[PDB]
Amino acid sequence: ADIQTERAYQKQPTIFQNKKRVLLGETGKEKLPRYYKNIGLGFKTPKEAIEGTYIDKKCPFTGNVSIRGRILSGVVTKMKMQRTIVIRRDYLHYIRKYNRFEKRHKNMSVHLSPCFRDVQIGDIVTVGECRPLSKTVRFNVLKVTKAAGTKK
Amino acid sequence: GISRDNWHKRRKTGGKRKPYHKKRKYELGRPAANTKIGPRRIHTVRVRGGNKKYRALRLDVGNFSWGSECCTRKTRIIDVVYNASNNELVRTKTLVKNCIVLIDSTPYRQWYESHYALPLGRKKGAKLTPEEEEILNKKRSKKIQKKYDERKKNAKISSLLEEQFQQGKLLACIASRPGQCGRADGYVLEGKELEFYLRKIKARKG
Amino acid sequence: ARGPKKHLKRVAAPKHWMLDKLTGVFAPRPSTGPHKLRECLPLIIFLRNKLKYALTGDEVKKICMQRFIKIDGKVRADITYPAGFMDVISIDKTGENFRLIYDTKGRFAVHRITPEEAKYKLCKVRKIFVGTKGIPHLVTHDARTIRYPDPLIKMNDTIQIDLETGKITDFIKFDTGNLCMVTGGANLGRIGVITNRERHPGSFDVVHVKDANGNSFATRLSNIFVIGKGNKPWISLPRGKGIRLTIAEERDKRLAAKQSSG
RNA sequence: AGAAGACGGUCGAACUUGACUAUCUAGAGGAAGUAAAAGUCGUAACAAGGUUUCCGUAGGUGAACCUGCGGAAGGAUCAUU
RNA sequence: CCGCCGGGCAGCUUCCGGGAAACCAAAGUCUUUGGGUUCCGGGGGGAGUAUGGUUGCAAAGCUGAAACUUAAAGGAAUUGAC
RNA sequence: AUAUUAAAGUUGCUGCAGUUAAAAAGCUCGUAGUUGGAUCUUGGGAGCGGGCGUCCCCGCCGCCUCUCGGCGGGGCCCGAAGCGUUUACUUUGAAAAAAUUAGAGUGUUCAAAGCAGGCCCGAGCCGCCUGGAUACCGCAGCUAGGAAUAAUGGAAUAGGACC
RNA sequence: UACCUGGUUGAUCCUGCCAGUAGCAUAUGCUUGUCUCAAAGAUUAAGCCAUGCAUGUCUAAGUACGCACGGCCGGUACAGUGAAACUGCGAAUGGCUCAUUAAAUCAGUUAUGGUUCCUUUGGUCGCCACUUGGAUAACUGUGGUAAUUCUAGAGCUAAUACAUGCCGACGGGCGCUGACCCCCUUCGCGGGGGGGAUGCGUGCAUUUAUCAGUGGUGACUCUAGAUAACCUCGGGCCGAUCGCACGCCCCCCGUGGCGGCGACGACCAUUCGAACGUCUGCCCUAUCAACUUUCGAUGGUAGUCGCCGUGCCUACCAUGGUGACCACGGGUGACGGGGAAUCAGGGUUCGAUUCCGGAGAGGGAGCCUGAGAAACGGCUACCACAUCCAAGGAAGGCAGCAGGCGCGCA
RNA sequence: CCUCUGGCAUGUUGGAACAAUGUAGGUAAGGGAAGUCGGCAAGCCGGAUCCGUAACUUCGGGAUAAGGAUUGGCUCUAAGGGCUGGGUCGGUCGCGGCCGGCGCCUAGCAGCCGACUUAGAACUGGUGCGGACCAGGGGAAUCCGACUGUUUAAUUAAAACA
Ligand SMILES: [Mg+2]
Ligand SMILES: [Mg+2]
Ligand SMILES: [Mg+2]
Ligand SMILES: [Mg+2]
Ligand SMILES: [Mg+2]
Ligand SMILES: [Mg+2]
Ligand SMILES: [Mg+2]
Ligand SMILES: [Mg+2]
Ligand SMILES: [Mg+2]
Ligand SMILES: [Mg+2]
Ligand SMILES: [Mg+2]
Ligand SMILES: [Mg+2]
Ligand SMILES: [Mg+2]
Ligand SMILES: [Mg+2]
Ligand SMILES: [Mg+2]
Ligand SMILES: [Mg+2]
Ligand SMILES: [Mg+2]
Ligand SMILES: [Mg+2]
Ligand SMILES: [Mg+2]
Ligand SMILES: [Mg+2]
Ligand SMILES: [Mg+2]
Ligand SMILES: [Mg+2]
Ligand SMILES: [Mg+2]
Ligand SMILES: [Mg+2]
Ligand SMILES: [Mg+2]
Ligand SMILES: [Mg+2]
Ligand SMILES: [Mg+2]
Ligand SMILES: [Mg+2]
Ligand SMILES: [Mg+2]
Ligand SMILES: [Mg+2]
Ligand SMILES: [Mg+2]
Ligand SMILES: [Mg+2]
Ligand SMILES: [Mg+2]
Ligand SMILES: [Mg+2]
Repeated sequence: ADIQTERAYQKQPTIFQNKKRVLLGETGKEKLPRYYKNIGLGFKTPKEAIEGTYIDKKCPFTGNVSIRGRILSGVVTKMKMQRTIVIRRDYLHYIRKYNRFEKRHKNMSVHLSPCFRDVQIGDIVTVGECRPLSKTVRFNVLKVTKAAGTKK
Repeated sequence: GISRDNWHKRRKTGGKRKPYHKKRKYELGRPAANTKIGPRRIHTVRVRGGNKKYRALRLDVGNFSWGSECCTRKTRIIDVVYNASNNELVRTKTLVKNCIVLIDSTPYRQWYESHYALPLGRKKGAKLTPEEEEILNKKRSKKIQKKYDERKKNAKISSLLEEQFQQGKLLACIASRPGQCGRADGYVLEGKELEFYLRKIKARKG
Repeated sequence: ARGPKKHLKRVAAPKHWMLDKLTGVFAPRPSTGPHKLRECLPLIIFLRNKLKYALTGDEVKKICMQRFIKIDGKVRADITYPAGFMDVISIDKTGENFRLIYDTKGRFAVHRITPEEAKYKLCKVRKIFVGTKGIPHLVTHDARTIRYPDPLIKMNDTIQIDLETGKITDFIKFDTGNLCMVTGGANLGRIGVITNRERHPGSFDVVHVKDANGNSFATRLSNIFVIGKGNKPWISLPRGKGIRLTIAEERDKRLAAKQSSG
């Protein structure tokens, strides 16, 4: 129930939920000893990663996935894929002949960790490049801001 | 032959890619092992850079660990019981990674009888009278009895496991990838996991 | 490209070999070895192009295979062996001994040295290891897996290898106020003390330099390679002293040398 | 240790058969365009071109064309007490 | 009746300045060339034709070529002739 | 002869037209697109330097931090950090295959080329001296300065710091 | 060098074009004394191919009993040349062409903390061993077939080819086990301290599981360490190996130790790379506006395969993914780039073509060997072309270099 | 098409043969409309599932257009529904009630029942499987009448009437 939704058991690897034979009830207070890491580059591993009970292998905090190479920013426009979003990076491409620019938008598919609750669309998001973890997806969400306009 | 490679399928947008070359011997697959239970039949396979891949086709034993207790005798793979991916694989009896086999409890039982100096798997008086007394019978006293009393409320095994031992098999998960390595090494289900898979199997039976 | 390449066109070859156009279609192409192809001076090019010891390849082949040439005190019979930065090339039957240190242009100077000094060489550490049973290692820039080094020699530091023994014999640590020759890019062969190192995580680390004659520049850590504790280096340097004159200053210096001196 | 061989799988050429698509062409008869020309019929238009021309739209007529309705001034009136 | 102000329809007037000009206070602030932005033309003919697509009960409408042809067609203004 | 570039401000970004020469949708609404009024740190202050005072030039008034590291109590200010609200823009640096190009040097007899050449020297020196430069290398990516212009934020059913 | 002339008119000023003008290729015509450089079957037909050649290879150092030569020496195998043949390596480079291929190739940029890597270079390399087994080639000799760089049967005979497999090594060292034994305290059970025969393990690599956190990094499920086992079993591995040149020394006589190379391996680094990924960039076309999707389209979970990461593929779920910021589709007299030609400042056009990258060897496909190939001067099919046949069968690939045919302006 | 309930004695007769002509059924090598006024007659086609579907069009159709594939037996898998149940702790009154306090599955879980379908997979047979029965031949064109309807009881069903 709750976490174990799929047909297989869904555990974090790299922690052994078993060793126990002492008083004061079955298991501890926190019960499951949650593994997480920090991702570096001065990115704060969030509360809901460390505190939260979910699991996801592709989550950069609580999963096997290393951030490296490029770090880009975009803005979230679709949230209908599960544990993933489409973010629309915009940019001004220069033509030289006409000393002018043209708008151009690449909309990248991007893995969104469930440590991030309360992510709306139109949300300025930062994504780290990672190893390719889907056909299209290479980029994990690292931090979210949302503050451009509508409310805290 | 049987190629893994992105070139042959559509782009994110939906449009068809055009094949800018022919198949290559590295953008490559191979036909699957789908190893069964049975007496040991493994084939070697040369792969990239030379090297070897040891494709199991049949497989009788496996090196399963009791996690908590930390013993890990090598054991007969008695039967495949459940497999999360696909049900036809279970029906076939096909070991893959994360297959939930059963394994012959015997060696773990034997280790537990040696180490913790208690019986496991309840019985009237056939195992208890001749062998267990001989395993005990303390001609030394003092040291060994103090050690096995230090092995205190500590023996206290899980209820699910104990039942499984008294029956005489153990639900166990495969961790190796038979068709690449050749072994069927894994771990014994315990605690929350065990509770989950027993619940899955009961639901399957109806 | 069905497998590996076993050629090198002329013109495709590195600039700093000074390889001319009209001669033939190819350059030698180094052997596989302790230096990167585009960072060598193949033995054949060191001999018949720069010394003028030989005239052809065949003559170089003959010079080599009397076992006359001795690259970091060992004897190499490959004419395309990649001798490169801070090696030796001891020639013995004449007793000259060179080194391969970059000129301020960035071309490997013909830099003859004394037979004492020709013992030792100097080397960057690419990485530190810890192998089996807890035994630590180094790996030099020239691919020497030294084992059991000093617990202090960390990455980018430089060691004085003995040669005949092998093994380390005291070292210089990478910090501000240390002599620094650059082994790559635009500032190749310039030499000057460090001054400042800017750690960037992810992307690689820019290291500033200041030349003796007040001229500043920077580079990225990889190209840099230390050679002593401030002003005084741990080796001889070629004349010019890795200082880098401006084209106008060089022209002036050429003009002064002509007419007056003779 | 092990060859030929056979069941099944897999890739899969090739052929047969449709299916769509592009380019190329033959065709009675039809109906245009342009060009030559020392034909024929008239005179539509430019001068009020001898019924101001012109536009939209219908009908008609050997042919240009004509007529109807509503426009136009690029009119043959910047004006009419 | 006599003024002022805003914003309309126009008028006369001039070496504003434009413009091939007739003309235009806009058709001005343009080789001293850049306030913003839409649509749109690229010798004349073929041709607003053929073809497809679409709309329309139809009549037609929108979109819309080519081969081939041709040295001019065209604008304004002047002198004549009519 | 044909392809093609300039001529061609006859495709026009620089830089053409659209009353009559070809040309402004019959008219209005209208989304994408494109384009968008004004506004917030300034004079001044103090010195080095030039033509008692005036007029031109040059380092200073990146703030805060000390919650962090140190080049039984401390200072001193550097590593870290509230990184420059978040970019564009600009300047610097790093990184950039060579050949071509631009372009140093050099009497290939000249030149197009080429990468060499030149000397001391009676040769007795048993040799020597030097070259084989620099520049450019769109855009995007990376680095640190600048903050006019243009965007873009923050405290409005309230929220900034305070043993 | 930031350039204009002729042509509509009776004449004028314009709009406007046509025509001249100068470059650069491709051809062609006429012509041509000397010399230095120098492109050259790309355009059409990635159309067809006669003949010949274009990839082989040996050191002092892996096998020599051809007897083909010869020694100098016999008889202690061997001495020195040495064809052949086995062995090893190479044949994946180079060369050619540009058919395809339009975010593909390719370029700059970065990742491999998501993998492989012959070789080079440096680290590792504690009772047959006074050295084991049998097999085969060249050589010898019977042949078979019309015919091939066809081969069979019989004799032999080697190895670094192919196999098997030991001494070392310290009843010792450290983990567990522990027959037991000793000392102290206690009314005694007990409590504390020590010692200890006999057993099992007595690890580099492999696979799985657990524990603790030497050296590291913006960045660990890293590296190293400890425990439990497992052997990817002969087809996990090194465990433990063949050759050549000098020629020495033993508190000692017949033994035991010794340096200098070669070659060989498992693992780690290195190099050459390769391979996928990241960001940004491409010509025309709307008479291409919707495309993609249970025959993977976009995600998720568990596998499979693969060298590894990923719908790479399978299962089960979800219903996503791209589009006027031009997707999708069509076209290209399209290989990309470096670059070339014009040029005031802008541009316009070209880039088959000597460097880099790609792709391909008549067309499609499949694969063996191998570090590396989906190879084509490797094989297996089919198709399409074609060649001998004694008609049963057999062989083939010039977009290598010459050359031919054909196509054509070339 | 086969069967039970119920009902019959094969339709105004029997027997023996198995000739020709017939009536009614079948099958045919190779060819495939050469037959004939004329494909008349018969034959092909046929059910379902899954694909796939043109001209033309009154935009409704055309359409089962056309053209393909599959189908048995067996053994499994998955997917679809109902019913009932917790007011547990404490008190008190008669397993049941009443009161008060927690609980409050408010992601529901547990036990008990029951039609029938759909999809997928394994194996299997002398490739046989809508096995009998039932059950469209298609296309391209022209003429006429729009259509459905009606019509000459007993030679004309049409283009005639409507
Ligand atoms: Mg420009
Ligand atoms: Mg006449
Ligand atoms: Mg007109
Ligand atoms: Mg105008
Ligand atoms: Mg203008
Ligand atoms: Mg025109
Ligand atoms: Mg032009
Ligand atoms: Mg111009
Ligand atoms: Mg014009
Ligand atoms: Mg007009
Ligand atoms: Mg108008
Ligand atoms: Mg403004
Ligand atoms: Mg005239
Ligand atoms: Mg012209
Ligand atoms: Mg090649
Ligand atoms: Mg590498
Ligand atoms: Mg084409
Ligand atoms: Mg090439
Ligand atoms: Mg190929
Ligand atoms: Mg050919
Ligand atoms: Mg091939
Ligand atoms: Mg060939
Ligand atoms: Mg009857
Ligand atoms: Mg009867
Ligand atoms: Mg009757
Ligand atoms: Mg018949
Ligand atoms: Mg007949
Ligand atoms: Mg007939
Ligand atoms: Mg019929
Ligand atoms: Mg029909
Ligand atoms: Mg008709
Ligand atoms: Mg009718
Ligand atoms: Mg009748
Ligand atoms: Mg009738």
